[PDB]
Order: sequence, then C-alpha cells, then structure tokens
Amino acid sequence: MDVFMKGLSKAKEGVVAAAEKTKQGVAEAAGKTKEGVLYVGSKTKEGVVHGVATVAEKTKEQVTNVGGAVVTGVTAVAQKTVEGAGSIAAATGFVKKDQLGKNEEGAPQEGILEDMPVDPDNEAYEMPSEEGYQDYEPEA
Repeated sequence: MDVFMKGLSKAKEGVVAAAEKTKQGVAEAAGKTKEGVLYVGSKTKEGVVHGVATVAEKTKEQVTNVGGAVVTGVTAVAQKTVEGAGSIAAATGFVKKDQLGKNEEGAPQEGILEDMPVDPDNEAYEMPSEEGYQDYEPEA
C-alpha cells in the first residue's frame, strides 16, 4: 500500500501549502491597509486589554468544555472504528484469499531439486543474548 501512503502525503502537502498561502495573503492585506492607522485604536487598546482579561477567564472555562468534547469525539471515533472493523471481517468470513470453485489437482510427477533447501533453522542451541559478552579485559 505504498501508493496509498504517497497519496495521503500528497493531500497533506496540498493542505499545508493552501493554509500557508492563505495566511500569507491575509497578513499582507492586514498590514497593507492604512485605514487602521487613520482610524486609531490606542483608546480601544486599553479597553481591549481589560476586555481580554475578562474574556480570558471566560475562555478558560469554555476551553475546558471544548477539551472534553474533543476527547469524547476521539473516544467515540476509536470505538466505532474498532466495532466496524470486526463487522467487516465477519462479513468477509475471515478469508486469506478470495477464490471461487475448487482447485483441481492431478498428473503426479517425481524429481529432485538442484538447489538445496534454505533450512532457516541453524540446528544449534546458540547462547542467549541476555548474558552478553565482554568487549574488554579486567587488566585494562
């Protein structure tokens, strides 16, 4: 599924590039405007600061509520996905390969293989890596 991983990354890259482009365009327009300077906000700045402190306390309480909602979504999504996965496997009938009909076999043959068997097993007890080994002597 290397193609799926590549496609997933491609979409992520597009989203990042789009978000960055929009942010840059907005920042430029926000500073390009000279109306804000003429309008003046120094008086509102002090008012905004007091308002922000009040909002901050209100925001903190709301933030906690939002955090809980976010957790619920994560809990609800993970659980339903686990259940849906099981349902899919059940419908599939847990099959390694999808095939129809029976595999006909016949025409017996005999012969030998020039290439000896790989034999993954080393037929050796071998020592455990837990004991380890010494790379230095006590002398020095």
